Amino acid sequence: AGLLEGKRILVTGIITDSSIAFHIAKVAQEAGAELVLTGFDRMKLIQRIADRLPKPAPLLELDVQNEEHLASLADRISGAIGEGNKLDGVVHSIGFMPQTGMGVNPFFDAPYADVAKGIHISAYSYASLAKATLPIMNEGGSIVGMDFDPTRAMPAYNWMTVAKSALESVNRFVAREAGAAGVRSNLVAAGPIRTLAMSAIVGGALGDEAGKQMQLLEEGWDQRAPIGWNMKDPTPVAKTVCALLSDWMPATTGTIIYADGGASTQLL
Amino acid sequence: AGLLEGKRILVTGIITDSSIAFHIAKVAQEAGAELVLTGFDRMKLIQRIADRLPKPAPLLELDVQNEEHLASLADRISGAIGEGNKLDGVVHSIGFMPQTGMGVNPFFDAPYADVAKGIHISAYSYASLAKATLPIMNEGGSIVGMDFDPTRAMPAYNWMTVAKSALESVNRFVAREAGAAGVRSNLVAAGPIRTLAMSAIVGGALGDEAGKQMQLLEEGWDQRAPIGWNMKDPTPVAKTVCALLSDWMPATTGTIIYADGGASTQLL
Amino acid sequence: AGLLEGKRILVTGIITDSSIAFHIAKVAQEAGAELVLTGFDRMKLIQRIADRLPKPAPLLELDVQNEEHLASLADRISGAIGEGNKLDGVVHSIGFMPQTGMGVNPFFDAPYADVAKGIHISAYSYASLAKATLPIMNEGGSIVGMDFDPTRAMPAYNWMTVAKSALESVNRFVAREAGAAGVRSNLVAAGPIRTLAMSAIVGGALGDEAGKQMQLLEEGWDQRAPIGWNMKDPTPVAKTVCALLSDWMPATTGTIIYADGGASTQLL
Amino acid sequence: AGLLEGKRILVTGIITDSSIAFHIAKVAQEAGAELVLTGFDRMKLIQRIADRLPKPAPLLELDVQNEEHLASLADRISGAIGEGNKLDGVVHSIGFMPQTGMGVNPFFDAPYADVAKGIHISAYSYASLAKATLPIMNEGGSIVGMDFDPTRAMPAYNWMTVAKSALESVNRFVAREAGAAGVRSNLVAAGPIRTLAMSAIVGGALGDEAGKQMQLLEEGWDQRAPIGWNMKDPTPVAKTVCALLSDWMPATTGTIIYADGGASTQLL
Ligand SMILES: NC(=O)c1ccc[n+]([C@@H]2O[C@H](COP(=O)([O-])OP(=O)(O)OC[C@H]3O[C@@H](n4cnc5c(N)ncnc54)[C@H](O)[C@@H]3O)[C@@H](O)[C@H]2O)c1
Ligand SMILES: NC(=O)c1ccc[n+]([C@@H]2O[C@H](COP(=O)([O-])OP(=O)(O)OC[C@H]3O[C@@H](n4cnc5c(N)ncnc54)[C@H](O)[C@@H]3O)[C@@H](O)[C@H]2O)c1
Ligand SMILES: NC(=O)c1ccc[n+]([C@@H]2O[C@H](COP(=O)([O-])OP(=O)(O)OC[C@H]3O[C@@H](n4cnc5c(N)ncnc54)[C@H](O)[C@@H]3O)[C@@H](O)[C@H]2O)c1
Ligand SMILES: NC(=O)c1ccc[n+]([C@@H]2O[C@H](COP(=O)([O-])OP(=O)(O)OC[C@H]3O[C@@H](n4cnc5c(N)ncnc54)[C@H](O)[C@@H]3O)[C@@H](O)[C@H]2O)c1
Ligand SMILES: CC1(C)CCC(Cc2cc(O)c(-c3ccccc3)c(=O)[nH]2)CC1
Ligand SMILES: CC1(C)CCC(Cc2cc(O)c(-c3ccccc3)c(=O)[nH]2)CC1
Ligand SMILES: CC1(C)CCC(Cc2cc(O)c(-c3ccccc3)c(=O)[nH]2)CC1
Ligand SMILES: CC1(C)CCC(Cc2cc(O)c(-c3ccccc3)c(=O)[nH]2)CC1
Ligand SMILES: [Cl-]
Ligand SMILES: [Cl-]
Ligand SMILES: [Cl-]
Ligand SMILES: [Cl-]
Ligand code: NA
Ligand code: NA
Ligand code: NA
Ligand code: NA
Repeated sequence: AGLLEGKRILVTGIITDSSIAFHIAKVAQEAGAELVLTGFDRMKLIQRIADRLPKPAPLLELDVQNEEHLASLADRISGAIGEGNKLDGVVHSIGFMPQTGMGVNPFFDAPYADVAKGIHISAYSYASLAKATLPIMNEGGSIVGMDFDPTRAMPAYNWMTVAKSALESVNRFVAREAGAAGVRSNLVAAGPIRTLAMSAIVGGALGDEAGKQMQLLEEGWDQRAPIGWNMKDPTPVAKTVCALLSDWMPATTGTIIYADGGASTQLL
Repeated sequence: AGLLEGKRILVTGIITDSSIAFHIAKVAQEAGAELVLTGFDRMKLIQRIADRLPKPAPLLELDVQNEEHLASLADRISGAIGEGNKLDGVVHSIGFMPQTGMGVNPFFDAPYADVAKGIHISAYSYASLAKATLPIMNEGGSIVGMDFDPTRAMPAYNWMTVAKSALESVNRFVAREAGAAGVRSNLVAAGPIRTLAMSAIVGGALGDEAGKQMQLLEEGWDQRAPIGWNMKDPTPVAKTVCALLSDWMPATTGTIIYADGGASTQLL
Repeated sequence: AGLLEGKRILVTGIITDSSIAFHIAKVAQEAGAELVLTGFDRMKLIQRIADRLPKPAPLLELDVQNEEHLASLADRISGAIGEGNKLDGVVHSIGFMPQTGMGVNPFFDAPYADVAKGIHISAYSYASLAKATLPIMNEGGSIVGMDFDPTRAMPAYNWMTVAKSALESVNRFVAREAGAAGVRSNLVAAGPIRTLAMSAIVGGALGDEAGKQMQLLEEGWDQRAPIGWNMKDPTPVAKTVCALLSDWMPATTGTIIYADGGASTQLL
Repeated sequence: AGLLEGKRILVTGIITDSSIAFHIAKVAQEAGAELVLTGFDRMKLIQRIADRLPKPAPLLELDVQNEEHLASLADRISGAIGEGNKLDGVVHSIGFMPQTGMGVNPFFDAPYADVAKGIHISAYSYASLAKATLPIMNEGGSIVGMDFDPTRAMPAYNWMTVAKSALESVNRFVAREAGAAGVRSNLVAAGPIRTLAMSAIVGGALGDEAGKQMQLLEEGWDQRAPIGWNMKDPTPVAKTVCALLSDWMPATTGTIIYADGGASTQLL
């Protein structure tokens, strides 16, 4: 009798247990969903993390830059869930930008090969993921991507901002294409979440002045947010993704839902 | 064991059973909610309508232009549900614009007294409703208003578009004020819904060319919408409102969720 | 041989020489324009101010809440400039919100009569000004309003933010109606400008903490702005308004041009 | 005594005399500007087109995908205008997407190498162009890019929409970086312009149904536009770019100005 009871959902993007996708996975299972997970590169590390989830789930290798991985993905998912079953949700929780395109490096100093890799992984793969999973998706199903509001420029985020702007545009076209199968596509735009990478920045991995500066951008996010914002708590985000994966927003597609405490809606 | 299990929700705006709020009410009860209804003016007609809902609920009179009605609302809800029980959600489903400000009358020809009445009922009252209900709202509660995407000008809607632009602005401030009580505020932007008033326009009550033109605007909304749009089916909208009333979007506030088939995200 | 050479332009909203419209007027005359000025209430104070402009211009009384003033405006401009000469531009530089709706008063505590007066003067009057002036406007003419970016809620501005959200909506409809006469309509969204009223706030007329807070909001606007922002310098805003009055943006209408140093495009 | 009198302006993007950059060049020279042109690939064809301009101008080869071309660009511009002179404007009028990413090809069927080439040329090069010309730009100077409103998905434009969404994001970061030199950056979002490529589509180069369909998207653009839209007339666009290159919008940066007849501001 759970929100996602009986739903079969692909969840990409787990690498640690601070991963947003880890908590999407956890909440989805606690809501009654059966999952199929995917991981990139460190497959053994990903299996160990995934065993900490409430329930076991099949894990599949997927490098979104790998054409062969994508071509076979739907075949491998179907064997996972059964030749006759189909997915009801797909969670895109994948991002990447080399340190030349995001960090202390000047914005003009990022070579395009690096930016191009970052946009491939972070934006284009939303479309290629949808292309690879839509043939085995049910009608009324739901594809959800993870966003960080790129409406305005900001320090450090740099070319990852540009990738997110691209991802928002891709989402609207995925919505169009998925719509013919009866499948919705949306993004969830989250506030900052303290992953292990994000702590490293507080710890100084890009400079000590930055750790303070970001620690104060986070305090400013909490100040702007009318209901506050706790960056150590990804659970609100995970619940929002499950909201989109459920049957309760059945006419919403091509859009961005903000799970950020309202901070985007307040000037200061 | 439902989405709004045990939640208490004020629902405003029922006048017919084609009313959007009627279907919000019906879906919310089927999802486990217990309601307090409000109605305006034709109180006996509204009780007749309310008797057709899945479950009984108290009906309170509320003219949002009436300061006395508003001042006493929290006390009268309290007497209905008990001065120890609190509200979990509030649904604003109220709009009005005189015929001078919306329809076939030239845009420049609407007198301000008419526009001001329209904006009072349609936008300001989202703030005065929230002010009158927040004292008896629980933490984590949810306030929801009905919107019609006014980002772009359009024929006929005229000053109601301006009232909706005003309402979107009010919602962000309500979000700020409600946030201190741990209460979220959002709007749902619905596509066209065939109410009795809307059928009158197709039936010609504003010119025969407009009924055709209207009938073709609806077919183009269904064409733009990647997953389609059925204007005779308010249920998708009602479900989305309940999605926002639930506990599954706990970090979302001050925003607009589009329940329009995705039509606003597609140019053509 | 200047930007507005030979153009005739109504300029509203002069009350002091710190008024934005005073600098619009001064720049427009230096660019070659010939003006008709309007003023409200303190007519003798405004003539004293108008005498300080580079060139003489007629002053007409205009209370935008006064239907008689508006009905006669085109005739009175005609008598000023000649019933065979037409206007080339109209500058709306008018705003007002009672202290209950903007400042230190709680957002929920503004009575609607006060909000309605504020929206009448600040937003509706952009439509009624345009309706009263278009009969005597030339093809290719330009109507320009002053805006303050209300996309996001913010402290103090409160119901004036809502009036500005309303004004942006009105501008798109004015654009539609003016378009049949070959007349453009746009808004300029300016950053904070130090008027006499604005200095009063820094000087403490709404609390000492607010003056500091205000003084720091201005320093953060200058920090966000990639090219900086000098709130003691209205000249950039006046130039932008003239840019829109000229013939160099002949396909731009219904939009908002940001004269804010770029601060609205940067998150921090 | 022209709008751009004495200004030195780099203009990229001429390939035919229907090129938007051709008309930007023409209007700029007619406004009193001295130019430096750049061309890609068919250098001899570009020289012949450029000789039809009102005044001669130095032409320089520039392939924005060519690191050596970019590194030397400022050296070659300086030799062109004089070792001691500097640019006052830079016009980015460059776009490209392979036929896999824009046209009749399904959206999901575009390989990333093609999308990546299109985003390199169409979006990233706005940043690399600015990086290569800013060292020789004066304070108060202006960089202008050409945009096509990608806020909503649309048929055919497909991955070029995504590139434009990326370009809008890049523009805001270029505004940030250029701001430290005192240089503004903006985009002009134009309505459809009948280039030779665009006529080919009307002529059937991608299918006859499309030629009618686009011919009717253009008639719909003219209908939405409150002041109309003439796609055979790029002069309004060119004038708008010159508006941004002038001294008259000196506090505008990071933004998009719409030269589209107002069509983006109207729903229908
Ligand atoms: N952390 C935040 O504050 C925050 C805020 C808003 C949005 N987001 C977004 O949420 C998503 C998840 O990021 P996160 O913060 O959980 O960090 P994360 O490092 O835990 O997750 C990113 C994931 O991307 C995967 N990935 C990278 N390259 C890949 C490839 N070639 N193929 C397949 N997978 C690949 C990694 O394996 C990893 O699991 C990203 O899209 C990110 O942009 C994060
Ligand atoms: N019908 C649509 O196509 C559509 C689309 C999008 C949004 N909406 C919005 O949905 C909401 C509900 O409208 P609807 O379409 O269900 O029509 P409706 O006529 O059924 O509901 C509007 C309600 O507002 C009430 N109301 C009017 N004046 C009032 C006052 N002074 N005090 C209190 N209540 C008052 C009426 O009694 C009525 O119940 C409105 O806000 C409307 O703008 C409607
Ligand atoms: N000052 C800023 O920081 C700032 C920033 C952005 C936008 N703006 C806008 O610029 C415009 C000009 O304001 P300002 O800052 O120059 O202040 P101001 O006080 O100098 O100008 C406002 C004008 O509105 C006039 N006005 C008020 N009620 C009127 C009525 N009933 N009829 C006619 N005119 C009436 C006043 O006489 C005054 O001349 C306003 O629309 C304001 O909201 C101001
Ligand atoms: N034509 C329209 O309807 C329209 C509408 C809005 C925006 N725009 C934009 O206006 C700009 C100009 O396009 P146009 O319509 O004038 O067409 P066009 O073909 O005349 O111009 C595009 C230019 O890009 C250049 N280019 C391509 N690859 C290049 C590279 N590697 N290095 C350098 N230059 C390269 C070509 O040489 C050409 O001059 C583009 O950015 C386009 O997206 C066009
Ligand atoms: C300094 C800065 C603006 C603070 C907020 C964070 C939020 C954030 C977004 C984001 O997309 C990511 C991310 C990017 C790529 C791969 C994995 C994760 C992140 O770590 N953090 C981005 C950086
Ligand atoms: C011609 C037009 C654009 C067709 C679509 C409709 C949608 C719509 C919105 C709306 O707010 C209402 C509405 C307004 C006031 C009170 C009750 C309902 C409506 O009836 N219809 C609005 C008019
Ligand atoms: C605290 C706050 C955000 C600082 C910036 C200012 C900018 C501003 C806008 C504005 O519309 C006005 C204004 C309003 C009504 C009449 C005349 C002028 C203003 O004074 N100041 C608005 C208030
Ligand atoms: C069918 C469609 C939406 C009609 C409108 C046009 C407008 C348009 C934009 C545009 O960026 C271009 C373009 C793209 C790449 C290189 C050169 C030019 C174009 O030709 N035409 C784009 C295609
Ligand atoms: Cl590969
Ligand atoms: Cl009353
Ligand atoms: Cl009156
Ligand atoms: Cl190279
Ligand atoms: Na806060
Ligand atoms: Na459709
Ligand atoms: Na700055
Ligand atoms: Na038209």
